[PDB]
Amino acid sequence: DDFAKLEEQFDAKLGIFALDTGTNRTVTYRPDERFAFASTIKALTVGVLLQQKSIEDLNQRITYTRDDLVNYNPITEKHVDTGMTLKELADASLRYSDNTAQNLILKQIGGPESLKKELRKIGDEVTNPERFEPELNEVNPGETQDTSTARALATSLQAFALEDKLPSEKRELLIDWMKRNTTGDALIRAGVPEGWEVADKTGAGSYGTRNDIAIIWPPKGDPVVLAVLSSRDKKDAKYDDKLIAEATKVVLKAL
Amino acid sequence: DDFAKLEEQFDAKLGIFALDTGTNRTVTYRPDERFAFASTIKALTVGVLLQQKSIEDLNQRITYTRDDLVNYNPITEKHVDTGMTLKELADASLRYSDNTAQNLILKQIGGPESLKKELRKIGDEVTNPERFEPELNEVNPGETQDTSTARALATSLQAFALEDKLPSEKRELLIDWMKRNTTGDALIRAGVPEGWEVADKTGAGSYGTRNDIAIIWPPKGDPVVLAVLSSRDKKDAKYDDKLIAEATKVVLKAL
Ligand code: NA
Ligand code: NA
Repeated sequence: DDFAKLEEQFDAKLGIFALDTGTNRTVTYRPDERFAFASTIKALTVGVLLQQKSIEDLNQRITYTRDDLVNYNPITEKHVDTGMTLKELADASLRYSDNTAQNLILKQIGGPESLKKELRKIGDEVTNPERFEPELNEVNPGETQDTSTARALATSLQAFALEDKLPSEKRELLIDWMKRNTTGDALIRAGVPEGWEVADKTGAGSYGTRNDIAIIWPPKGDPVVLAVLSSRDKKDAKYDDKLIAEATKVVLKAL
Repeated sequence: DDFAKLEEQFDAKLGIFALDTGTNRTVTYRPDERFAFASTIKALTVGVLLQQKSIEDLNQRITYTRDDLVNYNPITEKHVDTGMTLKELADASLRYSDNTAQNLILKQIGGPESLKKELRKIGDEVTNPERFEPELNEVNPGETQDTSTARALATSLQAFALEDKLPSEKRELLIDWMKRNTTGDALIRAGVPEGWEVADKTGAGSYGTRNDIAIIWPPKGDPVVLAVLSSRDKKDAKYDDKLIAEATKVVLKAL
């Protein structure tokens, strides 16, 4: 198997689950092994937000302070004195992986416990959110807090983006934001053939954790749901995006 | 494995594909091996019919003669003088496996050729309908005519009954008919625990081909799509429903 060779090449552990919704053909590799989900959780968080809010509710202006700012706030730190609407916060969270935006949206839906409850409701019995950004990124081997699996993350993404968990109008909003993600050019997007459309959400955490979950659309055909997770054995280890791009190539080849 | 043992005991070949839609967990065994689909095709045919006709169109009365009757017409024979509406015909085809009903419906949708085209349009590139009832049941080893695989049949059933290939209103019509099927008590239904709901369509063909495709709802949880196909080596070989009931038990345990 090619995935094992990639693990050797990049000295990392891989977690993969891909599902061609048109044929029910799958590609898996350690699909049920837990990995810190890191920022990929931002996609599922907006999914839940869209479940509880009407489109007009998203125009609601949210105010916050420099006090509310965490470690990575590309968009939010530029509007502290003006506040941002929920819609703008969802945009910043998904497309720029803005940590404060994720925290503000998390508070809007009830916190991590409420997020977990809502996920259990849609059938996700694996994803275990417990903290806010950025501490959620610090997970030690063996711990299950703030972790999930490639199969669970792909399935929950599929539930919100392709299934009936959300009305079409809201599904479209989520897909549009993710299609326009600015942080994943070197990951799944780098591993698919040209002409293929990608909607993804990246993540990076401790122990060199580097993830990307996506819905990919071949030129002609049904979407493919893909979750590629990875981690290394050193807490301070550095990741290599090439690992995800290569893993994606194998998946495409396989499918 | 358990499936290999069942094949030896019953001197048969098993084709199995099961998918838990809530977790994307699957159970497979020769999922891509071709088997004559036999009467399981009746469920796919109704799916295409509901795609073309409106709920009103279903009341469209269809008239036929004793000439239109084939080898197995439990319902259509007792209605040759008054005709039957498309809805009653779909009912007869799905719940009683009425051969004349299937043929009349096939004609309604344009014949085997149109059915195949329609299936190709929803992503099914495997199912190969070519004939009418009852000839379609006669398939020789090596032929692809009127054959499909467990994976394709399950996926196509899921598309019509669980996916947005049909408006909720029509999906429930199909599910209702299949839930009240009268021909499969000794098959998948005999292999599920108490409290589990089943919507299935049976099939029997030459070479001892005995199939059952279904959607199963556990007491609590998302539906499971399951296709259990089987065949023997001798043209006139007899089938045993116990094989399917037993195979279903393994699938459930695995899930
Ligand atoms: Na980073
Ligand atoms: Na029979």
